[PDB]
Amino acid sequence: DAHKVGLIPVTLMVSGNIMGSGVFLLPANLASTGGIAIYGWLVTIIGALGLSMVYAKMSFLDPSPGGSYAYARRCFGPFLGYQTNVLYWLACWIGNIAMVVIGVGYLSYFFPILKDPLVLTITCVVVLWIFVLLNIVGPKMITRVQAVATVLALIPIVGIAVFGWFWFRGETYMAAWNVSGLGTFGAIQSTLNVTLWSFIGVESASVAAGVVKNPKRNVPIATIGGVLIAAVCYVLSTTAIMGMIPNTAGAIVSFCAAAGCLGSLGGWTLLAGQTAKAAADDGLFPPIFARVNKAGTPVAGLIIVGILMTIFQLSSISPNATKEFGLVSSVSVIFTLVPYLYTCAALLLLGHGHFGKARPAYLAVTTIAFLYCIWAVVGSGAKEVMWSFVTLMVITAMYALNYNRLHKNP
Amino acid sequence: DAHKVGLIPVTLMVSGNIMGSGVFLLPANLASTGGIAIYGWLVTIIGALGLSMVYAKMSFLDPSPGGSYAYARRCFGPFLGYQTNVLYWLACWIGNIAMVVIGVGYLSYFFPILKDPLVLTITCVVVLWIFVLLNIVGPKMITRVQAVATVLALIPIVGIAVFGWFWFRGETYMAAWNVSGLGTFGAIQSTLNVTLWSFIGVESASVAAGVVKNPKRNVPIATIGGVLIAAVCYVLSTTAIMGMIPNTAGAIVSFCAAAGCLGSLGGWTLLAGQTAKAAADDGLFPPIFARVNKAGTPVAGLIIVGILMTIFQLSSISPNATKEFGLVSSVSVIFTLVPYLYTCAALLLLGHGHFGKARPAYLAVTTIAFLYCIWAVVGSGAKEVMWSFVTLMVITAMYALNYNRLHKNP
Repeated sequence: DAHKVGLIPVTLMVSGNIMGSGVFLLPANLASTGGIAIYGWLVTIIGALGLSMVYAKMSFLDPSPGGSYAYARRCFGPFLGYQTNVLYWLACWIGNIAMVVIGVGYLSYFFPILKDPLVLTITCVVVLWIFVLLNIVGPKMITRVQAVATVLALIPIVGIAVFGWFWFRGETYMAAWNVSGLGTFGAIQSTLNVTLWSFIGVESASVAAGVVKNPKRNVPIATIGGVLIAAVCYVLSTTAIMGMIPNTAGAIVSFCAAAGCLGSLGGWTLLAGQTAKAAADDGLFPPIFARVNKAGTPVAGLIIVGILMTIFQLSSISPNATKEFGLVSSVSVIFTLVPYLYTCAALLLLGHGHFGKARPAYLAVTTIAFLYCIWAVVGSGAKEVMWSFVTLMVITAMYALNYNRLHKNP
Repeated sequence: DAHKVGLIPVTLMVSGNIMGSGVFLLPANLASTGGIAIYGWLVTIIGALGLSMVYAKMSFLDPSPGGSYAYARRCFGPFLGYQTNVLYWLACWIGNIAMVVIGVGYLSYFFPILKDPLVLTITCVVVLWIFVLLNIVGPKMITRVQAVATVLALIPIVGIAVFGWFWFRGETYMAAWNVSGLGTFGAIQSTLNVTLWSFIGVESASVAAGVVKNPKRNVPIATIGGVLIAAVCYVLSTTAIMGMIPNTAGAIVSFCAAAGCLGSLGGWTLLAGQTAKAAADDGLFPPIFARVNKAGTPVAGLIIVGILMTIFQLSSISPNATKEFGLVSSVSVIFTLVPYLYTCAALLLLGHGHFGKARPAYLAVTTIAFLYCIWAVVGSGAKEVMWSFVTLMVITAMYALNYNRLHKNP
């Protein structure tokens, strides 16, 4: 096949969701803190690198298609998989709604503008659909748009990773020194309280599967290249930091920012098409998506993410906590952990005895991964996690709707 | 067999844990509120009655032995069962530690007394073991002690359910009328915020199984009789309520109170022996308990609940939130829901097509039950639930320790 992508457009998507909506936001998240505190970054890159590897090498066995759900289909796979999915999908779709509200806001001024009344909402509801459609074109199409836009946003970031280096200068950061974060002990958790909840997505490559050239070769390479890119970009970017705290060409960045979300939203809906229209096969959803207007893509699927994505989009017009941490914008984030947690489970009970010897190694990196997945949750909105819980319980109750599976029965 | 109990000592245990540690605490939990507000009770008794039935008729199929775990062994049954268990057991044991600290405090005065320094803790650590041992004698023995003590505490409660009736008198409660709770809408949730988190245990009869005469006949009868008893006692007891709010024979009650916890702790450890030393068989824990010094009982088991129960007991000496809601005393309570939630799941995917026709009925009462289980969680300590979550995630991670199951593999 050839209308089904290739390494370089995929690793760009993997780097491109992770990158991503968060960078033009990170430093200030660590300025009201609590900044530098670079340790925070050392921990998190270790953790996420491990998570990237767990996936990297779980897809290297069975990819997938989902993924993060095939796997959960072998830490069960029914109930646990249908819930791993519902709860994932249910959090790629939800994510966008609060992703655009920001990416349009990177254009708040500069053409359009406007960008204030019912106009941001109605402009945003329009953009969502540009991408639903760019996928009905795709998928080889959306990843293509995607690769471009994210490279456009590499302009600035890796503009500083080398150009920014040649600039500042220098001991000013040393002036800002550490502190602001109250001592090593616990001041790391200012950075781990943000460096962490913005490194999500390492799944995407293990999530494509069907829509990548060779899964068994291209997919891992993708997750790893993507993450490594993401990590490095992260570090060399939030090291351009001298002391400030109060929150011509500069225009190219006020744009190359919404440019990261031009490619993003596409990638992310692409995954909400897959990590559902999948489970809509293997077993159940219910489905529906399907139905797959021939030659790939789920016309039905992404078009339902449209209707849906909208309906919220124009009620989070508007309040819901009028930006991130929306008590509903963040829950779609905690959600995505449960799939990470099960991916880790599977990357072991499917290495039954590993389809690969010399284990004392793997039995390690996945334990890191468990830690990442767990610690992320542990430092988090008390209300905002309790909700993630009530979700699961109702998602389960909602195998009233599915009253027909099996295993070990009367 | 005959050293393995019978209906009347079991339904007494079922009523006797549920009863139980909570009654001599309920009214004041609804006086700082928010009292009467009797609706709260109408809702909750419906909900719990349904939960009692879900169990009542899940054990009527497969009992069990656990139960609440055999069942979760068929909403999976591996991972989901080993977690349903860990999380249950891990919450019968924990529960006592904060159960005695109160039941000794019902003797705070009246012999011993003392009851203040390291004396309550060291007196409490002694009592725990009286019951560990009374079970190594049992189980036919502990349920026997149990039946007695809980009947001793019926003296007071159903002392008022009839004697109390002949007393007060009368329209005074009408004087206290409703209110204090701010309007029907949401004032019910003062009562449902306590009538609820004190009706736990309806499981116990489905939890015994092996240690009851006929499971298929005695067990349900037990859950239902127990709960009905518990419900009625509840209502006719917190209706002796005229107006008060500020918080010879009277002595018989200051004792017949710690008398409810003389029987309780025994019953409850009995279940932490079962709903583990079970799963220690069927599949994994790891086990260990076993080993079952012949003729029933798990000498090893309850003795480990002793060591364990202690170790906490003398660190919650002492603070931990120095009474209920201990942010660790309550989490052992939220825990117990996940087993309720899965019991409901199973009471369906094992009625695959029900081993019983005329379904529109059952498909109902279990939906109530889901609501009960879910709503209980939803109104709850934001921190205290987030913890229940992090538990599960680590319990799962902890099938690093169990890296050998199966279902649908490479």
